[PDB]
Amino acid sequence: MIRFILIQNRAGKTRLAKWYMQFDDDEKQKLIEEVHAVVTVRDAKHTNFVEFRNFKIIYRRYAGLYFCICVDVNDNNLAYLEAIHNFVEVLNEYFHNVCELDLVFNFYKVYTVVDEMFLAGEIRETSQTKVLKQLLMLQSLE
Amino acid sequence: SKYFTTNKKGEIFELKAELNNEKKEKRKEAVKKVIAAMTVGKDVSSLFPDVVNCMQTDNLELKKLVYLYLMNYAKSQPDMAIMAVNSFVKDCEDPNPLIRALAVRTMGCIRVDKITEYLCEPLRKCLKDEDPYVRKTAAVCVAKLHDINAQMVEDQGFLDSLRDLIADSNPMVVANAVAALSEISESHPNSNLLDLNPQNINKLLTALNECTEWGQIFILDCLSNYNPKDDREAQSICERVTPRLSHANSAVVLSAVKVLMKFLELLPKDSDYYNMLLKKLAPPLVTLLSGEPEVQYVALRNINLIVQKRPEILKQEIKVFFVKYNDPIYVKLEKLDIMIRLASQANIAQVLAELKEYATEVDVDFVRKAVRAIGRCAIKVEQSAERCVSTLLDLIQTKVNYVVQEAIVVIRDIFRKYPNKYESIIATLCENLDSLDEPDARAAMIWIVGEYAERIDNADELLESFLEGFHDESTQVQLTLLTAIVKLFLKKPSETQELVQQVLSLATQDSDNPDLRDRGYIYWRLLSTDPVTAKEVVLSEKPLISEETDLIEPTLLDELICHIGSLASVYHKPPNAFV
Amino acid sequence: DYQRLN
Amino acid sequence: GMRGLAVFISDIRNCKSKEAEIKRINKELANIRSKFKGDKALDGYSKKKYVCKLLFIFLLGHDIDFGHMEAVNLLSSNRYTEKQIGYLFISVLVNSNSELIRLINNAIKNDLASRNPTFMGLALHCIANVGSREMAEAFAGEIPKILVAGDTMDSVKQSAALCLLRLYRTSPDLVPMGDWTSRVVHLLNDQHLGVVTAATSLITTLAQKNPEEFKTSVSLAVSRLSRIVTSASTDLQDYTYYFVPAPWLSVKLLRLLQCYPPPEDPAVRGRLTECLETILNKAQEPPKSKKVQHSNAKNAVLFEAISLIIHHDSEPNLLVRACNQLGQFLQHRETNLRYLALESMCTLASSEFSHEAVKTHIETVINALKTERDVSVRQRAVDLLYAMCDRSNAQQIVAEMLSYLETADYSIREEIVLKVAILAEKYAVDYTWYVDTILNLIRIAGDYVSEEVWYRVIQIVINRDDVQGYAAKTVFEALQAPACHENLVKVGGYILGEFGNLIAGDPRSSPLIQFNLLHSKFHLCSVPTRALLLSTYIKFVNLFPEVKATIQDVLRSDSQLKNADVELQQRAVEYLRLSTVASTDILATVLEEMPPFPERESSILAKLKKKKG
Amino acid sequence: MIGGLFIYNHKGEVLISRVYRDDIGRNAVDAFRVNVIHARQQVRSPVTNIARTSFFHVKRSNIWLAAVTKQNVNAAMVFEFLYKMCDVMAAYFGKISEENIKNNFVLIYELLDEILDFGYPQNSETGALKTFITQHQTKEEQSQITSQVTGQIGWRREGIKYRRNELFLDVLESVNLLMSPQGQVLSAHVSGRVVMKSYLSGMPECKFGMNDKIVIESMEQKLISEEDLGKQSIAIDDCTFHQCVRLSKFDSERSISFIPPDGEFELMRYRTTKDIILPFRVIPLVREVGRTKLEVKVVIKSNFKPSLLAQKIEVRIPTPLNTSGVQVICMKGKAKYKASENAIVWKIKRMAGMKESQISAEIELLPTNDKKKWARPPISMNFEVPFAPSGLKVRYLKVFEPKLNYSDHDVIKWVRYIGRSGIYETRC
Repeated sequence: MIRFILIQNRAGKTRLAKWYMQFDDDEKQKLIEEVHAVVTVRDAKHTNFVEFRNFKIIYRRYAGLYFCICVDVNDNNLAYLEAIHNFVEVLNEYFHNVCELDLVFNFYKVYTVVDEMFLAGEIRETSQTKVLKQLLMLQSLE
Repeated sequence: SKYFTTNKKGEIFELKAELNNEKKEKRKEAVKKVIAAMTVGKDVSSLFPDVVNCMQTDNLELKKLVYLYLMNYAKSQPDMAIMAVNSFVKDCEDPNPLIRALAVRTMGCIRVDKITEYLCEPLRKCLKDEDPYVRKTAAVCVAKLHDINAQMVEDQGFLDSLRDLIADSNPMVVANAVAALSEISESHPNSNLLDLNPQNINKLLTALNECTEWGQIFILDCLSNYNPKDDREAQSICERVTPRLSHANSAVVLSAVKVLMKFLELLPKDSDYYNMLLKKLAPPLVTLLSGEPEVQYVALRNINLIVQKRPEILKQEIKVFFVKYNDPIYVKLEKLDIMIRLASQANIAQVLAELKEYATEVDVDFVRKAVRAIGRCAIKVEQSAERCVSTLLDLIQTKVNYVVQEAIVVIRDIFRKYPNKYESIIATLCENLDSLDEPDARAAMIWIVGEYAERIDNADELLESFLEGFHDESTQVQLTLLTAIVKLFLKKPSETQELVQQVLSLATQDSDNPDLRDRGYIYWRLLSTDPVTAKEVVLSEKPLISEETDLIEPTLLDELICHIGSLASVYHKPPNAFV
Repeated sequence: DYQRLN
Repeated sequence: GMRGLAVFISDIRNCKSKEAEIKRINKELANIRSKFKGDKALDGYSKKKYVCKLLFIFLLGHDIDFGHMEAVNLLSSNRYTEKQIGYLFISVLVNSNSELIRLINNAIKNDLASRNPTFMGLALHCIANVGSREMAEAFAGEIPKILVAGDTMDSVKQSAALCLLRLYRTSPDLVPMGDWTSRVVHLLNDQHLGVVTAATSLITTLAQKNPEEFKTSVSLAVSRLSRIVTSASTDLQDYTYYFVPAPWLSVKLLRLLQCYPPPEDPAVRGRLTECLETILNKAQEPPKSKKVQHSNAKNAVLFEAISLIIHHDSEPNLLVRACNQLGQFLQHRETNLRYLALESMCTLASSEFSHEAVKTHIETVINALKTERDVSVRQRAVDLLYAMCDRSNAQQIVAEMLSYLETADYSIREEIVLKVAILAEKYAVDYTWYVDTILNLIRIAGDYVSEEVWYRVIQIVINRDDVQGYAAKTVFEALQAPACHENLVKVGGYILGEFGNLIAGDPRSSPLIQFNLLHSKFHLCSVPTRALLLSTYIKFVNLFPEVKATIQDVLRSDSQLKNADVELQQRAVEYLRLSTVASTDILATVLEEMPPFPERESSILAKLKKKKG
Repeated sequence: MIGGLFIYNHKGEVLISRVYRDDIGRNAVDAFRVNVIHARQQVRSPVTNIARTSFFHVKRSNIWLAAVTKQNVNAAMVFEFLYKMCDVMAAYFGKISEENIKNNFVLIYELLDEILDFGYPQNSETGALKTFITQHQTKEEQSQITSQVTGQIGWRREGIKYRRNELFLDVLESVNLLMSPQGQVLSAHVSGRVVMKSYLSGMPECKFGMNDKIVIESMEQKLISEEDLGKQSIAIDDCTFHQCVRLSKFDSERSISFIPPDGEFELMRYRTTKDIILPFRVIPLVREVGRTKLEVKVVIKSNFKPSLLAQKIEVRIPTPLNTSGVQVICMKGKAKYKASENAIVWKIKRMAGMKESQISAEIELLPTNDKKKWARPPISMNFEVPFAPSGLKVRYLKVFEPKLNYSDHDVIKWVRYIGRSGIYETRC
């Protein structure tokens, strides 16, 4: 399963965080700051999978942006790297050309869309369509 | 004010792109960006060829920054590290001596197995020069070389060249020469150190004056090695050196002490330069707990050793080593121990005061160290002991587990100095024992219940409790519990079948531990002969202890003396548990 | 403040 | 849309030091406390806008202490965006309150008991998103009855499945096992691939704890898969990621068969083979898109397939080919793919069908480990040799790990030392190489050794004989070495202790010399070690009349007798006493040879398994 | 010697890093980041070993400064070096901070490389370095800098000329005192330093001396002058010096004679205990009312001459490990308290020569254990006073320059006497 989802920026600002069981506070802050310590230091010829202790995080870049998923060990690395990207694509759809200020200024959409394609620590919807359908056909009215 | 930093996208490639520019400005700014990212951690070998192609210049900021990148990656690609040869060998030939020197020092930093040979001649004609900046660099380079690929015969031309360098027109020269010629006298063709005598030593001392901070420290940390023929040498050397109410502070001062502390062999009470020397050596050694914190902690480690080796120096400076509440912990613990070194016939009253005050503190390590200390005071002189023991009992009864435990440990070492005395306590101790979950606590407590079992009709229940999970208990626990039980048995055989039984069994039949199994066995091959020789062997009366409270091994010590300035002292271990 | 030396 | 949030954030971004941020912030916080407290508290943009601003401040890195009931407001509602906003703030934050909690649940069921998409939806997303016990206490016979013989919106069906997976995720006791199993594994087959997805996941856990229960899932997941993998080059276009068909569904079904050992009914097992075969062969094929993602989706499937193959062990051919492919992958331009093959083929090596199959690649791996130079990677490589080792290998694999240890961290150092020790113990043909290799770890590492390693090499030298006069020799030359580790002194100590007689003939090794040597070693040595050198000193007495003078001379001077520590006292005394008193014929009888150790249990492997994870 | 040398920001990133030796790794810099900068186990020491590598470090700002070796270097030395370094970086731009460091890469390096080679520290000063380190010439300047750096007066001399020709000596003296429950000086000492700020010309030979035992009997002589037999003339427990004083010549003649650095350099450290002047007496007592009141009392007294000015008064008094309801009173200055950090701090502006001031406190009591008590930490003081707490005063400063014409009589010479805190205890 998914333990969690992060979207961090270059700076360290947690432009998204998102959790999937019991967790703490000072804990979550640590998780984050050290996730960052890992990810920001990497590069091209480094794997988008990093093993840490008794979990592993699958992690991808975009501009100055780090979309991270931390997950179990028995889990499907590639699969998850691609989940990340497919989702990033749906947002590229939604904001019809997405950059981070989009997720800042519209963080709640973001939350509700992640919710739309991740639940209980699992994959909800893979379809670029069915997501963008329900997303927009119920975006329609306030 | 012009930094660069940042990371991402693929700007290492973009970095290559602008690293190849027409206007030298986008290139300079490039090399800088590169070093910045090299310093943060990025992999930038991917750029090597281009950056060294930049080193092909005459502007010093850039030359320098390239040179940096050059050390650092030059090792891992000998292949394109070919690049520099012509540039450096031409630079080793410059107008500007600073440029020659930057060349020579950058050069010998690149360890590629044929750069050795390409520099060999620049360096040979560099250890000669109408410039001491050069020659400074040249000696340092010879050491730098001897670290890689270097035994070399020409390289022996360099050895000689380096030794002849010592006796120079210049200080800096000789600082780096002495320094080098010493770092080198590691590689052991047994003939290490190489030389030093009359001329060498006299020249070296006049240097000791006319040199620099560090240069000096190099002359002391060198000198801590000369073996003076008689005592003429001993004296005029100790004196020639003496002046070290000095400056590099710590360093010169400590080395001063290292060298100085060494030439104490000349029969304990001579025309007592010896004792003027014993006076002389305490003032500075005290000033030292008045540097920044750091150089205190180093100074204290060093003292603690000195006090141990020669205790008649800070004999009644005991006052000095009293603990302030705003000394940083490490200085605290050092101090405390150095107090208990000196505690004697006089100081005890206020000492026990101070200690009684420390226990009350919150830093757990401190608290303990001091409760220990009290106990250790008991062992140092007796009267003390009665009052100490009492305070300690009180202390146990303060119900705080770890203080309980440290208490127990000490109290054992006490019974071991005062057998036939504090027997009365044991039942007490035993009540609050079932909460000793530390190794030394169990060790001491079990050795106790072992020892004084005749007293303790209870002991069957206590030891046979301990045998539940006999494994997953410290070897020191086990080992100690074992001798403890054969002890019990020997004295109380009428109740101890199943006990030497199952201890002997456990010890002998399953222990992966060789020393344990092996001792399981050695105590089976006695209780299978004679009490006659069993009693005679185990329960034999065992000599006392005396003035000793956690001393360091005597010889070990003799050699940590030889290692005063050096981490050895700090760590209190020969240089061999760090290669 | 200070006071003259000499 | 709505104005404020944009204004606010614009401004909050357009700031000075994080403190001016804090000023503006606390201005809005006090302004919201006071926009809250009293008056005609408005509807849309007002409640939405400000609740949204509290969420944003919270999620800026600040805290919210106040008016969250004055936010629980929005839940049961006319508008979506107020519902969504309310649910959002409540899922993102839950404080020290219970009244709140029961009002939130009230809103939950009073919103849930509807007949349309986003209500059912938003609430399910909440329950599944956070929720305390009362969610699983009050809604645990709820979701099963949601999906029994009863049909809802696919989006809802989905959120329902995943919700129930949440409610089994934290409250097993509070999960009933009713007659709904059949429509769970009927609506697996079901049309919508999202439904199939979630279901596949849930069913994966449920059957992870209850195999017998979903024994139907099998066949259906099978046909569903083979269907997915060979359909047509344009099939269910909605559910193809960069040209690959439904890869996370495949991957989730692959994962779903891995809880079941080799499929029974053999037409099923047939299709499964035939298919896995297919998958394998499609990896054979060529890139259908230059774009890295396509490649990846495909490989995800391939990798999970390989895995189902390994978990099975019923296919020899399949295994061999998984090896072959994984083989091709180890030198890939891509790093994820090397690293993933390495991992995978390590997992693989435990099947004996593929063991020579694997061995072939030794060259490659020894090269990765020697070269790669990232490290996650080499760690995978070294795990893979250790993995692939038998007798032949063993000789080389060991030589290699030994240099490899001439360079690594701390953690790794120890674990490598542990493996080199288990390989050389398990595989040594000649046992002089075994002593040599252990003596080697001590040299290259020492500080990292562990202890079951020196206990074991000790153990072994005693138990083998033929090994001994050699061991003794070695250990003696090796002790007289210059810089000199301590476990060498533990080991040489013991060994030369209880076998020094074998070597004792040679003028270079008389016993005097053995002692003096061990003795320069003594004076810098942890207690336990010195306990060792003492007891050797007594073996050395009884095995060596010759010397006894010097030995007693030593274990008699104050230093060891008036010693500060119990063991070295007890000992120094006891051994004094058995030279002193002791018939001879007793001393002897005591210090006998020392029986062979039984064939133990292997502490070492034990340690390594404890280090695992 | 010195192998690694690495500087970090507080969050854990490198800022600058420079390796003089093959021994060291990427490993090193990490490990330190990993192990000192990050171990949940704060309490340490300042040297470490990780895995046959030793790591020293200082903290400045919140900015860590590490040096690394894999030999048995001289402890002390490498430390003194990190010190000398921080002084060189201030020397170049004062504030040692993340932004201040980052925005200076190229320098720091040119330095690092200069200051210290192959781990062997070189010429470390700042009056050498300022002369050949940018932030342009020939053989002249060239061999000038060369022979100056290599020579015996590196440390800050070349060929110097000033528009206004002056020197200031500052006597800065810390009073370190630990004083038992009810007044008795258990640790009674003063640690002093002579900070000399000198703007001079050329190669000016200084001699120097203080109070040290004699008996008595221009066109700007003082008006009054003593005569009356100035006894108690005080001699110095121990003095250590600066790099410039001819310690051979001193050991011999007991003169303090040198050629000085330009600017604000520290000339000697020294300590005294004998015929010591008393400082600032602290009287601390705690009492009880009912089963629910613990009441705390601090009285402050001062020991001056009649006429004088006690400055920047700060008093630290502890609350019990926890505090119920604090109640604080003052009779001069103003009162400060801080909670969760748990302590009480009194701040006083001005205190006259030989005063007496009261400070009060109250703390409520409700059940915290089952019958367990507290143990009171020492009460601690911070201050500035214009006496010279030892009773030192500068007797003389000879200033002979052979090159230029001028000598002693031409020099504006100012002296200050400042008496700072340091270490200052009790409540028992």
